[PDB]
Amino acid sequence: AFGVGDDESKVAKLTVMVYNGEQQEAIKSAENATKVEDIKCSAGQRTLVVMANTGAMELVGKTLAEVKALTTELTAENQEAAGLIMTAEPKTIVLKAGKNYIGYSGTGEGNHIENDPLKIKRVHARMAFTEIKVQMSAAYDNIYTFVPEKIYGLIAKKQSNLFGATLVNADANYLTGSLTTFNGAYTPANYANVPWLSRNYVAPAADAPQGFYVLENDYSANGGTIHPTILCVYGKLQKNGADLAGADLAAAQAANWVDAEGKTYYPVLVNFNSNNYTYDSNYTPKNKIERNHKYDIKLTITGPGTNNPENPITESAHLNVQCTVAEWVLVGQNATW
Amino acid sequence: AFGVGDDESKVAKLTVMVYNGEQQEAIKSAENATKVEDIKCSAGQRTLVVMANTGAMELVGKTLAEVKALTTELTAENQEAAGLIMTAEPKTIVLKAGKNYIGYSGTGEGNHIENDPLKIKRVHARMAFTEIKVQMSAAYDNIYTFVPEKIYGLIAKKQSNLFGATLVNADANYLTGSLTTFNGAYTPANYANVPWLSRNYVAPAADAPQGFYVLENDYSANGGTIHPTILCVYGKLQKNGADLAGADLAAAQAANWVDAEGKTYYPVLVNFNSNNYTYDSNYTPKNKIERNHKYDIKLTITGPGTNNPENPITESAHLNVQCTVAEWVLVGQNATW
Amino acid sequence: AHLNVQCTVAEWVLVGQNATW
Amino acid sequence: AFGVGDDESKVAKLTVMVYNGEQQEAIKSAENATKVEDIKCSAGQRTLVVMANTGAMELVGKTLAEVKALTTELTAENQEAAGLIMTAEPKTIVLKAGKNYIGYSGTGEGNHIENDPLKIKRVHARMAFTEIKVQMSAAYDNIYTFVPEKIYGLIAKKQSNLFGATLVNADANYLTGSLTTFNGAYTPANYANVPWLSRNYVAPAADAPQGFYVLENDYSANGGTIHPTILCVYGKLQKNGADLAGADLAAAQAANWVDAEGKTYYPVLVNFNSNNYTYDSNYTPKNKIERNHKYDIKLTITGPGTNNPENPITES
Repeated sequence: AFGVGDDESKVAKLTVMVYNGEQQEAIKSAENATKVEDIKCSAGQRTLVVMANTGAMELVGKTLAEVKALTTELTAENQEAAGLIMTAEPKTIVLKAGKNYIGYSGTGEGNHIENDPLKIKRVHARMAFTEIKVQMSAAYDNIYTFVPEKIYGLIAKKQSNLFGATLVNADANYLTGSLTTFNGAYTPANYANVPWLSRNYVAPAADAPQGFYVLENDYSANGGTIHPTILCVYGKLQKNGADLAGADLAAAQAANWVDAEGKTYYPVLVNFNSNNYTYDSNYTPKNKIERNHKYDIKLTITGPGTNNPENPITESAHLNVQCTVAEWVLVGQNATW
Repeated sequence: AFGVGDDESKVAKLTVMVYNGEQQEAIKSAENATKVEDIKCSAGQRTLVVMANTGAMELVGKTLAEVKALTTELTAENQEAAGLIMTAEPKTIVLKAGKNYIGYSGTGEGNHIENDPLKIKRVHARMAFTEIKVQMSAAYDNIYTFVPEKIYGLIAKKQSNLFGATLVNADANYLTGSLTTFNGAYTPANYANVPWLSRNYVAPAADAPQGFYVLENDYSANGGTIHPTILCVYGKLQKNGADLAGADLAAAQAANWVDAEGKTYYPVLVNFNSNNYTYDSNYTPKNKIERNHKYDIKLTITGPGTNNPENPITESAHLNVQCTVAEWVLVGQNATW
Repeated sequence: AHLNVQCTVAEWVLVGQNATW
Repeated sequence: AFGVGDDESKVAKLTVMVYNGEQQEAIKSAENATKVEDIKCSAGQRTLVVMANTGAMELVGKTLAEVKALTTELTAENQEAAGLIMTAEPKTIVLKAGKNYIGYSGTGEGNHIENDPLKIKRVHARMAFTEIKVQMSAAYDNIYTFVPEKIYGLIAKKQSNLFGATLVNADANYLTGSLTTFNGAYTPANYANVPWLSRNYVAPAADAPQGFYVLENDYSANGGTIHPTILCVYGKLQKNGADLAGADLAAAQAANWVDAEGKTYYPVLVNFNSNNYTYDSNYTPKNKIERNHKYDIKLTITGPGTNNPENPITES
């Protein structure tokens, strides 16, 4: 149940809280709907927060700053598209005496504060493949062939904030569906082999695309190390129809392609702005990942893969040649008999 | 004797007197019965007045002009239903010379003058609690708990008239059984502490209530300032079982909830026509307090109270929120490797 | 001329007030 | 088309490939031109190789250690200037991510690899006659008279390498444009006849020469036995105007001039440093056939010739 569009937008527990300034005054949560009916409170200047799909969390009696600094982390139950926490910003509305309501402009008595319906954005981020097609270059045609096995994502962050402009917090506790043993320049600090982020390869396309849900991350720096949330493919690499064994594992390992079993990796740094990547619809790429974005990618397989998929990517270029023919050398050997 | 049915309607002295125009003619008082025997007087056009349960107060010598402007002030002895001043209206009767009386038509000889027995209102007005049940809301359930100590009422007036159409005059000498230091909007000038209106908390039910006897006051003017008579409950407020201290005691007082010790107020001000109160038997609320009325009130405790009970009250308000979900921001990325 | 007056007493009116906070 | 300068130097196929150590990274070939314009690869440390006129030769997939040991042979196509392999040594360039070009430097954007256009050497060599004028000595004036018939060459080598410095390898499969009947001090063991190294004699001059393309072969040892490359003419030897027969031919066999048919040879050694030869433009001669050289020879007949052209020569 990864991605249908219906389950991506489905509230299950809407919760509205009204404060009078740093103190909990009114709170009443409704379930499996989107209309709230009886939030009784005082009048005057109040602050209005609204959350959805929060699950079983302590929310009674908590103050303003504690609900503004709540943290969630992704579970096993997020990859089946459930428990997607949503959020609007605080907006400090004002209230009249009799009966106030917001949105659905011009229905009954009382008074309307805001005419348009209130918007709530998500907090997750979907990344997925769409196309996986192979096209070997001139230097490997009908020699090396690829078959895919696993599709696991690599450097997914653990936890993030829930309210504000950006969503970052200094808790580097990233999660990984790989061995977490090899270590490139995209350095593993303190990982965890977690059996969620690992799916078997079944039919990637434009309908039901295989992928994962990750939280907000930032790697838009210029110097120092970064931790890009890459997404990779993994599987066996065959040589002219047969499996790689015997007298070619040692030949391949010096070129840094294939692991000791016969497998190889294929990483894609989603939203990274390198020379291998292009973008459609006039999108200048920013070097982070932000909430409410459908990062779907189409890659092309040219040549074999690589070991150590957290190594830095190699950028492409082009060449062209022009040469001249040399001159002869004369001697002129005159002989006599 | 705070009201049994007999200790509050029992005449201790029924003074009755006559007038032939601007000067007295006769007076004779009888005790512990509703009758008088041997008034003697002339015949012709007269004017009859009758007061009851006056007690120690001079009433001889004065004229018709001075008796229509007598003022009484409530004393400390009026809390055991002793000293309830009961009076009537002048009724300009004529008088035949032989023998005539007023009351009990169909008993003796002579001629009756008024057929029904003459009726007498009082001037006081009782206000009392009946049910102080507590039901915390959802936002403070199993967090705050309330226990009452004191019951005192605050802005009762001091003196009034005794005859005429209305009974309220122009005077400001108010009384209060509280700490009376703080100022608010409903705060008149020159009123000080009096230690009569203060009691313990003794199990208030539909039988044997707790309250006071207060006089008349008008606060029906729309603009400007007003001074209504309020009644309050004052008590401790324990946060999660133990005594209130710690980080909350400097946090609750910013919300204007609890005073500088750990105690909370609960005011309710009689006959106001606000959003906060309901009534019954289809009784419209006037904005005053009149004679011969009993005010039994029934509050519930929802949440904490506020300090400074002479502030204007905050009208309640309901709410309805409808929220919609924003859509994805679809980015596209094609990749080469 | 003489006089006898025999008065009665009048009961209150009940005004109930259901309040909330 | 033996020597025009147009057909002698014309790239009928270019082929450019580039490695990253022991594996193939990129490969592309243009045709009938000298420009491959769209090489796509990665960046980093690479090694560049470029070949010309390889023909139908398998170059995809093969590693660097196998490319650096390729061989070739001379063909019948090689004697009319068609199928001349042309290569250069690897030169380990380093690439940049933007755009890199080699040749026509200083004209476009990006950066330059190197300034000059790249040079490609041929692998073959040429040996050819240019002037076969005949002036007999005093002891044969108006007695013997020579006329030529054939032009073939003798001890060309079959195979070689394609990369290195001295691209001669240890093998022995030599070719010959004549008989295997005489066995002098020059004839090697494995030996063969190949009937394309032989034209028929026509009018050599300052232009329109006659000769053969050839590969490279080392015979510079002092002691032991060598195998030098010999070119020759081969023709009748008349006596006093008529054809030679009678009881003089059996008197001519004892001096080993003329064989049983009536003909004689004229062997000449290319680049030999003997007393009988001479040179010009102050050139010391080396005892090997090296790459990309043009050996024009003009000889003067003085006296008759000899049998056994694979015998050692007798200096003056």
